[PDB]
Amino acid sequence: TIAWLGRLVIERIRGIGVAALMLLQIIFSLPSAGGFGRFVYQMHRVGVMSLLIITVSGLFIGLVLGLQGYSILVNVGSESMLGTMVSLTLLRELAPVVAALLFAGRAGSALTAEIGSMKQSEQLASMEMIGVDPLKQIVSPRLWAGIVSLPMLTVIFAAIGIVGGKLVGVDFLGVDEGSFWSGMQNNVQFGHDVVNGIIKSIVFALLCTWIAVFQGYACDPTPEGIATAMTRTVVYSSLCVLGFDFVLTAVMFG
Amino acid sequence: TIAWLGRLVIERIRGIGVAALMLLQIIFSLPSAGGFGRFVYQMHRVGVMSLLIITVSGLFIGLVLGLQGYSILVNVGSESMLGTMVSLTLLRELAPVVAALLFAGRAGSALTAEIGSMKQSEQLASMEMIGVDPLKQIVSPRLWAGIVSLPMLTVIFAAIGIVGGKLVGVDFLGVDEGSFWSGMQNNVQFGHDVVNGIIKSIVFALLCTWIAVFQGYACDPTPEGIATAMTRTVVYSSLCVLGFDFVLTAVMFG
Amino acid sequence: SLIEVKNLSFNRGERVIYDNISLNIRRGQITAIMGPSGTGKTTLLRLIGGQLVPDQGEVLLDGKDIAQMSRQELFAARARMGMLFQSGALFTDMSVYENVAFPIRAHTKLSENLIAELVALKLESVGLRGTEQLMPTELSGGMNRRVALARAIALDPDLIMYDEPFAGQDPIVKGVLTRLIRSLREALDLTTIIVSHDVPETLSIADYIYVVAEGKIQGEGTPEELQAYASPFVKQFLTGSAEGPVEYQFSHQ
Amino acid sequence: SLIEVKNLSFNRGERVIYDNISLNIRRGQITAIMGPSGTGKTTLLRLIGGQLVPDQGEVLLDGKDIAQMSRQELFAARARMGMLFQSGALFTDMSVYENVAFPIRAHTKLSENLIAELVALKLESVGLRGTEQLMPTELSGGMNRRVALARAIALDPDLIMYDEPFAGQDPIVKGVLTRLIRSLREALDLTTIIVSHDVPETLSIADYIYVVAEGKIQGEGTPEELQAYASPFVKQFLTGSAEGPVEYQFSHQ
Amino acid sequence: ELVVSGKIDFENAEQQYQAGLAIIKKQTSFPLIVDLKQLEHGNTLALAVLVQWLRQTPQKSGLHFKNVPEKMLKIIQACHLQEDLHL
Ligand SMILES: Nc1ncnc2c1ncn2[C@@H]1O[C@H](COP(=O)(O)OP(=O)(O)NP(=O)(O)O)[C@@H](O)[C@H]1O
Ligand SMILES: Nc1ncnc2c1ncn2[C@@H]1O[C@H](COP(=O)(O)OP(=O)(O)NP(=O)(O)O)[C@@H](O)[C@H]1O
Repeated sequence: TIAWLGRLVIERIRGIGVAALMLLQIIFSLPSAGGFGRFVYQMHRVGVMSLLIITVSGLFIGLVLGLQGYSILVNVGSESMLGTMVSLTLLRELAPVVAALLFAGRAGSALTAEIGSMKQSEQLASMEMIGVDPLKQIVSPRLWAGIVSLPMLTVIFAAIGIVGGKLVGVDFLGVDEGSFWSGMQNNVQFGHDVVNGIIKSIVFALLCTWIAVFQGYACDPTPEGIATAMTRTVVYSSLCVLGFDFVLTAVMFG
Repeated sequence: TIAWLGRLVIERIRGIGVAALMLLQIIFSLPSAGGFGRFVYQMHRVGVMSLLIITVSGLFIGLVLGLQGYSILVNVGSESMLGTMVSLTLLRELAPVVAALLFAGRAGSALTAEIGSMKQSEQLASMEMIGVDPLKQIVSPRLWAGIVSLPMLTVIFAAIGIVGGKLVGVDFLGVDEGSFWSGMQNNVQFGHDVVNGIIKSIVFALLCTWIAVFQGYACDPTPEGIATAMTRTVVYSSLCVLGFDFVLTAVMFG
Repeated sequence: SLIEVKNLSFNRGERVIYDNISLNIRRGQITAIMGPSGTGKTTLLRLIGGQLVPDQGEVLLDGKDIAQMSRQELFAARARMGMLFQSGALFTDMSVYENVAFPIRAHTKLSENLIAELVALKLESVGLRGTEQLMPTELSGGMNRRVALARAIALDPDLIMYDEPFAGQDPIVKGVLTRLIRSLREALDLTTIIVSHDVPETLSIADYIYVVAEGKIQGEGTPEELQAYASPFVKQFLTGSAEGPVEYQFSHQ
Repeated sequence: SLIEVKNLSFNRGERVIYDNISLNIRRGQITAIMGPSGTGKTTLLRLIGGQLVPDQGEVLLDGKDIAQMSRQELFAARARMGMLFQSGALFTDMSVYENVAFPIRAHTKLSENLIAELVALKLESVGLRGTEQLMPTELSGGMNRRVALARAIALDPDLIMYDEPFAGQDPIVKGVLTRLIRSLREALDLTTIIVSHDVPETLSIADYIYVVAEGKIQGEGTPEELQAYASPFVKQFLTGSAEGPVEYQFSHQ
Repeated sequence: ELVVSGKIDFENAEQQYQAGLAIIKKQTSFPLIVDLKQLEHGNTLALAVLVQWLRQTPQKSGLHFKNVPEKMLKIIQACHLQEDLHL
């Protein structure tokens, strides 16, 4: 009856312990430099194949911020405020979260599904007998592609969001280019409004990809488990991004 | 070489036409032929099971908005704005988007997988062989349970978000409470802004669930198809929500 | 009743799976279909008068064309069929009791008392009495097949189709399924269709066998007759010899 | 190579799969393992192969305890065996060339020119000379499986394991695989293990057979001896007979 | 006659291969029949080596092998039944 929940919680938490151990091995020892020349290939499916989604969302978010900012800011200071609010919002809160979640979706479920199949088909297992450690051959380049790709995407998301904001806020709705640009320069500091967006992005890139690899590399070889793993990678990295985003922003701007 | 893309575009658009046809066939209110106990049950999986995720997300978003609003407002010297901005931000832009993306999102993915599994397994084929039209048993209560559930979850998300906002903005950070509640009343209203938040969520609920059903159901039985469909639902659900969010907000508050 | 399929033609995925298939399913007899895998075996059964639409040809039940003739008859007519599709389907959200009971509700309006008794009788006919409240997902593989079969014979149908029941299994199970077919064909006066790759079992069960490959019938007969007409295709197929009209890819240089 | 398996015990979580299994894998002979579905046949091969940790069991390769081997000894030992897995285990991201070539890079440092020639020879030995540079996902069923085997024999291993080779459904394929096993067994002086289902095909291939069920050996012998000493479990198992020690739920009121 | 002989294994494959090529480079007179009796058995890469040599000169030039171990032939006869089995 009740003990059921008890057992569920106990096992899920044991699994986090396992994930921590896996992460340690993959990051801790990677001497096979000759085979890491392929991670550039792996990046194709994490980074290159995801620009379309990040770019389109960045444009819609920029345009939305432009319109909502404007309808509020006409009562307070659009001439000075569209610039400052569009750029701070995108650099501090949205590029690191919206790109992080779209990424967790598009790259995250695809990646976990792929590791999942590698395990389910027994293909991965056959490598143990050939002496090729699957963590160094299969997992390593996938985790690294995730680390590099999300941060570069995060920057693009914001770059597009700025275009979106200006396109409506300045060009269709009647605001000065001068004060838009100077306002942004007056209030946006590289140190640390641009820099903190990047730091949060690295944290999310590691946490989110780490989960996707871990769940794909599941214990139970049952077909039902692939769909379960895919749903869970989206849910867990999604909450983790929001949880960590809160703490990091609390420090960075508090 | 080049024609490859051309074939891809043509097939995806053909598929849209099929999806539109399916929606028309399912939407007629024909399910009254059987009991609705099935609906109540189905709501368990699409709605009730997701309350934990949406609640935790709402709390973190509320607290983040509180801290970011405050660190900007202290440079205006006008703290009454926490009430006005926490409320407008959540009611107009974030509850309808964050809830929609976490919803489908999780429910979106799980539903796609479940229907698709029933296709792959031959369960659906058997039902037609028996004589019970599967759209009235398998699809109908799933599409409607999704319609009712997301809008209801949107409200809870905002409600948690506002409370989280106050919890830091007023109670830890020293803001006189009376200006918070007054700021909310001045000038965002239950009869206008709350209403527009709900309307957007009805639209999103239909886009998200409609896509999730289609992706699961309408596919020839390729074994790799389930994982691909799950990823695809997340991507299309997400872009459709953002594309529509822009056009609707542009009217509601334009 | 007798089922006839004539001049069947069907194109799926721009490829022809079937080309002028002509079958005579003999009443009260076991009809079987054999052939290479991946050549339409499930498809051909579906085209018997299920949910697939042929491009050419006709499907006759009792000599009547099922296409168009009429809605109400066809709805009722459907109550005369039961099937095991591939691995066999069970609904995961329903108990065993409900999986067997299910098709009853498609054509009848009975009291809870009688629907319950029919389920009990049908489960005993396959050795499953007393497993009614377990969820099907907790059954061993041997039982999953038997539950699905109980559903198939739930309405006292005339035609039972077993889609590849012998394909891959445990020798104990093969013994049991063979016996259930022998028991039921007699007990219920059934006409049955067995479609299967495992030639050695089919050959001792069917009264009449068709060998189908590459969209055409490539020989027909009782198992005794098929052995008498050694078209290279049929002969290799029914013997397992690696020699015959099959290919390997090589050329030295 | 002679492989000793002694007092094998293995649990998967809390469930016991094996309980004091004792095997003698005879040099130059074909040995085989038969038994009911799901009783750990694959688990046993994985333990023999050293990929799982046995619980207090002893495994010896040419008399050497695998548990005591150094990293270099273990690594070198890997080049002594190859296996064909149940799904075929091909790598979808690589063309056939790499799928067969792949293990060569785990043990050797060869020029690209010699690597290419070995791939060509191994593909020819199984009738795949013409599939060079095609992606494996585009192969038909029989070809798909033959490629996987080519990988297993790529390094001229002493021992080849086949996990469910006769579970293929196509009579044509059964013909080809039977021949390849016999052909390769002789050409390369191999010791082989066949672990399968459907008895009409392992009883004519193996020189020696173990019958395994419920974690225990149920009898051993040559095909003739197993029949001679066919304890009822074994007898009905090998016969595919009904009324063996097989239960179903039953009680009535 | 100049022939390559001894144990061919993965460890010295590159060198045995090049030694044979050096012989081919100097093979201005042929047919030469290569005596493989002094060849350690059970190693298919030896065949890969012999074939690459065939691929440079013998396939057009008319060079052959003699006293070939029975095992090497069994490996060849797995499928190359069209081999030039003649001395
Ligand atoms: N609805 C569909 N639409 C398009 N392609 C499909 C569909 N379903 C399956 N496929 C293909 O159409 C055929 C499905 O039926 P079929 O050939 O009868 O399977 P089968 O012979 O029973 N398979 P198998 O049991 O492995 O031998 C195959 O050629 C599939 O590649
Ligand atoms: N880490 C794990 N945790 C739980 N289950 C696992 C794990 N790894 C593998 N499996 C087990 O692997 C076992 C493999 O043996 P088995 O179930 O008999 O399959 P099999 O040998 O291919 N069956 P068959 O084809 O009839 O011989 C299954 O029973 C699974 O539970």
